[PDB]
Amino acid sequence: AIMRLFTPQGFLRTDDLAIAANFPRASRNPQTYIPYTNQRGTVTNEFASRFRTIVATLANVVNERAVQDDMQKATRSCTKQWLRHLETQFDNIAVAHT
Amino acid sequence: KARASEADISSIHLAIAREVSPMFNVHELKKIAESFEDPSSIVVVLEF
Amino acid sequence: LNINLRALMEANVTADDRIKALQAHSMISTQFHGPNQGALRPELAFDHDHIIRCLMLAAANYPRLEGIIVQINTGYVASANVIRPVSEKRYFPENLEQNQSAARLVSAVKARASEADISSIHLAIAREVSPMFNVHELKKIAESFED
Amino acid sequence: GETVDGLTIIDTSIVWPILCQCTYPLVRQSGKGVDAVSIMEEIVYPDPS
Amino acid sequence: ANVVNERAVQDDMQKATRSCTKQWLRHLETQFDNIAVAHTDHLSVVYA
Amino acid sequence: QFNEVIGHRTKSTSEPHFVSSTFISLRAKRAELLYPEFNAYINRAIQLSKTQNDVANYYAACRAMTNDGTFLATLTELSLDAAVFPRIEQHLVTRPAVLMSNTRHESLKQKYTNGVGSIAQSYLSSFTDEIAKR
Amino acid sequence: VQSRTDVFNEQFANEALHPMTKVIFNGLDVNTEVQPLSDDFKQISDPKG
Amino acid sequence: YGKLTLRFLGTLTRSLKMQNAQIRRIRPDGTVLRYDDQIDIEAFRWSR
Amino acid sequence: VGDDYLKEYKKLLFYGVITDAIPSGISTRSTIMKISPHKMMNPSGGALAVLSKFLEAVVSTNVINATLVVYAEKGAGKTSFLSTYAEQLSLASGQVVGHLSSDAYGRWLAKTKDIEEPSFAYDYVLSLDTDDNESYYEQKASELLMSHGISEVAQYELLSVRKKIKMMDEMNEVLIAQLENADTHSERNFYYMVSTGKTTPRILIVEGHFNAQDATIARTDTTVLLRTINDTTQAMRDRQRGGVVQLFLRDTYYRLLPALHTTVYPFEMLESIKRWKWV
Amino acid sequence: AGEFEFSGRNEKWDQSLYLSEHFPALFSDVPLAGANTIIAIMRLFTPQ
Amino acid sequence: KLVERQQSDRRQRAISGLDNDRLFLSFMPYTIGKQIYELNDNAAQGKQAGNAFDIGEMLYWTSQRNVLLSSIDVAGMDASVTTNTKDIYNTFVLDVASKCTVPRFGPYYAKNMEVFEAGNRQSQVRYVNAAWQACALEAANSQTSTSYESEIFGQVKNAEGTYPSGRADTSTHHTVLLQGLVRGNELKRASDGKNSCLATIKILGDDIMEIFQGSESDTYDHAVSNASILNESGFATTAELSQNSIVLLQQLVVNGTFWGFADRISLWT
RNA sequence: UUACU
Ligand SMILES: O=c1ccn([C@@H]2O[C@H](COP(=O)(O)OP(=O)(O)OP(=O)(O)O)[C@@H](O)[C@H]2O)c(=O)[nH]1
Ligand SMILES: [Mg+2]
Ligand SMILES: [Mg+2]
Repeated sequence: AIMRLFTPQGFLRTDDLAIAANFPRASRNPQTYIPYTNQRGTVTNEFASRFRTIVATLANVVNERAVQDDMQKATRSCTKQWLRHLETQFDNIAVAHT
Repeated sequence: KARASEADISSIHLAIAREVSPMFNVHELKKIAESFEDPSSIVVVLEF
Repeated sequence: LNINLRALMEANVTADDRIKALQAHSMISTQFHGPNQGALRPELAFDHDHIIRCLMLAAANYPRLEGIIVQINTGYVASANVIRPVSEKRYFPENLEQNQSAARLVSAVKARASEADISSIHLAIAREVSPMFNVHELKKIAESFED
Repeated sequence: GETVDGLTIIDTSIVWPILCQCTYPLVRQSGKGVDAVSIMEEIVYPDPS
Repeated sequence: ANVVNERAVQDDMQKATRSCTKQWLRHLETQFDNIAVAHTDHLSVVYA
Repeated sequence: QFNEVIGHRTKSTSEPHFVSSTFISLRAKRAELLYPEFNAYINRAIQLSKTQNDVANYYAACRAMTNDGTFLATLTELSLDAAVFPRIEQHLVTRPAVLMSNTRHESLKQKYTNGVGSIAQSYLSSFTDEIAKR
Repeated sequence: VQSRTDVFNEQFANEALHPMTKVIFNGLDVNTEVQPLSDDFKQISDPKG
Repeated sequence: YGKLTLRFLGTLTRSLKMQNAQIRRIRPDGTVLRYDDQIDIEAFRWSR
Repeated sequence: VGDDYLKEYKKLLFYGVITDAIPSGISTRSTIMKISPHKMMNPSGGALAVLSKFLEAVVSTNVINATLVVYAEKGAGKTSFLSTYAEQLSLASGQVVGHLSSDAYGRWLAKTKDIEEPSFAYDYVLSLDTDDNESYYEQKASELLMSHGISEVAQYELLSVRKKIKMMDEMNEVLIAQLENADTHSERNFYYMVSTGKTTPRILIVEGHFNAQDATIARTDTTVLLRTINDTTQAMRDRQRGGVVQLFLRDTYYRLLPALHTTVYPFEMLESIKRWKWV
Repeated sequence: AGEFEFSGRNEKWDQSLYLSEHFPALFSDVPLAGANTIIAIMRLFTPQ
Repeated sequence: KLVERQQSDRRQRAISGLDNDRLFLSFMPYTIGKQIYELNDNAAQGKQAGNAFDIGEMLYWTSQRNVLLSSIDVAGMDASVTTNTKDIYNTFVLDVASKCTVPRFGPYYAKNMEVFEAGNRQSQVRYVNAAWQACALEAANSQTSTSYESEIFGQVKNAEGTYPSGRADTSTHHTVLLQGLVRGNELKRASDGKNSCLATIKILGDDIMEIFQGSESDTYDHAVSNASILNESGFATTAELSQNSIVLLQQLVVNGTFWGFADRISLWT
């Protein structure tokens, strides 16, 4: 279930403007991979909301780990303040990526 | 302290007078850029 | 002299089909117009079977060719004004580096953060669509997974 | 192993400058950035030539 | 107070950060009681 | 990023091709404006230098040959011409389109039209909506 | 007959607002040029057998 | 205060056509409703 | 009621304010609609005191060679105005003043572009201008208008702003060649040696057309800005051998002259002579 | 006839829509079966 | 009156000691141009650190790869600021003050002025606040000359059009200006299809210091335009750039090391 | 005899 978090959020785009340009391609169907989809006209970001549900798992892996080593509430809550700080910095820059 | 702002006498008198004024130009909100990330971000909801 | 002419006239492509080579090397949904020179300005088609056959000898005899292709792809990224570095660090929220209990955390973020080079960020983006001729490998991250 | 002066060595650091210490064109509005308010970018479309 | 109570305990923050939040929510209680005597007696006759 | 020393690398300082064209123009001015023994001390520091530490040895030492730390004091009628006289280096800067003026014809609100300033107000005029609350 | 925009004191203020760029051009606005995709044939005039 | 008031507004009038100008409510879609006898005031029926 | 604009024009220039946004657009063919007695308007406490510095530095024996600098547009009609303000100040001060007539760089440099040692004397400058000697910038502007070929004022209206403004930018580069260095024919040398050399009057009044001539006129604490009762671009279609050369340069100089100095309103300089307490 | 017709779209509000037939949907004051927490917070924005 | 003060290696320099009322008109442009410092990093460093944090910016970017560093002094930056170049700061100080609401400020009050609105005929009375009035008056009125009483001569007066560097805003007027010209360049270069390729820039007026990244050809196409727009702003940028060389506030940083400038601390003058 | 950050 942790290795499900490494899956890409993209799509397999065909090279329509390369075949009509008759450019050299070393395969039958030239199908390059775009890392993430375009996100026009939406309130929420479907690429930045994938990262919301990854840290929702990763802030429970680090919470199940730190209570097993019975460490401080202060040393654990300050970690979880940073894991949702990646959320705020991901929601700002995923508008420019997608 | 980021939200609260110094109490200029000129605009507290404006906000009272806008309440019974006729609205001809459609009002619009100052663009509040907040995150609602930490549980300390209830200050924006108490502002509303 | 008649073989060279019977390919330049019976290929039936013109100079106006150079525009299709421009719609590839520019942004998607761009628009080109004119001049519509017609069949008075002929040209060979771009030879598909030959170039892809000689890029596979160039890849075998010259494995530095990946450095040629990436440098072209890096040159498109830096000319697109797409990702630009800055001096302001926001790795941490307001008053977490100064916090004492998170000193175990910020010594591993900075410690990781400090190396990766800029502008290898500009380079890398060119790795998400270059060919691969040399097998890539990971920069050795020696960690213990203790804390 | 024929390195091309730092090409094959993949540094998976290089997501931390991407995440934090970079300003983008479509981040410089709203922003959110070192703009520091909203300013402009006028998106650059590079030439094919 | 109960909305910020659930958000603090779902995301396991401090005992003191939840207490110093709720001690602030009832400092707005004290300051609202002291000035509502002057809103509902002297502002309301101006809006009339 | 957070100014601790993390590494050392050997990075080869050869300044690029377009400042090597500024070396030919500058070394001619080095030859005639200087005392020839002070010049011969400099031309040894170009040729003998072997490390980056070595240029640092000569540079702080050639710098103290051009200064005595004496504050350069004369009567200020002599330096009024040199210091605070206004120079116009080359271009004139043109004026704004005045949009508003009060009862006397003077600038009240004004905007730039395709100049050097219009480049500057393309960046700066965005801040006028926020600074007006600070 | 002018009122009053032909005087440069009022014309210069009405060009800082909505700055004009586009002019009437009844042709094709050439902005780029294209090279041939392969310089493949020489173009000699009187051939030698 | 008149000329000062008069000045304030203060120069543009020639945009609106005043041919048979009446005062009518519109739908929020944007079509001009008829004069409704029980919603509009009496002085908006015939703009004299 | 309903007399023209040239009848008693001399009294209106001395005492008038045209309370209207420029371009107001009055002309020499304009007449009166109506007359009502109005309150005598009061001069400008912020602009009385700036002009009062020059009316102190002319009096004191301390300050050698005080200088009044008056900026206006090309058609403000001030060479006919500050010729009699020299006549109002010199009769009140008991001294000798002389205005440099505002174009005396342009008239003079056309005469001796070529001459290795020119005569910087005061009597040579004033016996040279107004009007028959052409200005140097009106040679340069005249040649330039031709290159983007134009000779009619109505043809100048057909040109429009950015296509005009590029012509103004081209017009500047022949400006800065006389402002940058202190050569022997430059502007900085001319307003120096005319101001110093003993034949000159104690307190000359220079007048400048365009701003950033401030690094050239020398030397003062008193620069004012003259706004007369004249739509100046109307007076350049007036001028009556105006052409496009007069009208291109008013437009060029307005692009170089903003209102970054004290507007002075020509009745206020005639008012401040009177207020000042003389010996 | 007096029904509420909910749109069913996720749109950012703009003040252009203030003169049209669209309302903000947080302020419908309609209890949604399954959303009894958001509606209960929206009962705190009522005037007094 | 001309105050004179001198430095270690610059020539005998003069600065203008303004009285309390000429200090007053320059104060609202000082308070407006002060708040751009908290907003933009790159409106930059004040020297409270003393230690390595005044250079901890310059120690980092020189340690990096594919960078050319330029460090610009314009030459003399009191002179150059004619009155027209001074106006680029005046629009920024005006355009803040219209949206703002400051009552009374001093010897003013928010009142009802006759305002000409260009492309209107006829005066239409806007409502102006005191900041507005004060700024307009100061911007209009500006006398620039410094007048030194001499023991030789009577009263020598500088030909005006300089920047009278004591006003209030003598550190912001040369910071807010040059920040608008170099950052505004990468909007104008982005406006016509060229990239920006500029990293963090530190302006304490007049000392400009910007940092570039890319190929050796891309950065130079930008490095000329930062020079050429400052060259067409009426400024004499001297000329400085290099790979691995950078200066700011008379502190040289090179190669990731700190070079001293020991002679500037004269022990005995 | 003497300025501001
Ligand atoms: O006491 C001081 C010292 C310096 N300054 C500062 O001086 C700046 C203007 O001075 P410049 O920095 O422009 O002088 P310059 O470099 O062109 O002179 P050279 O090195 O070429 O010989 C101003 O922008 C200001 O901020 C002062 O205001 N006061
Ligand atoms: Mg400098
Ligand atoms: Mg300096």
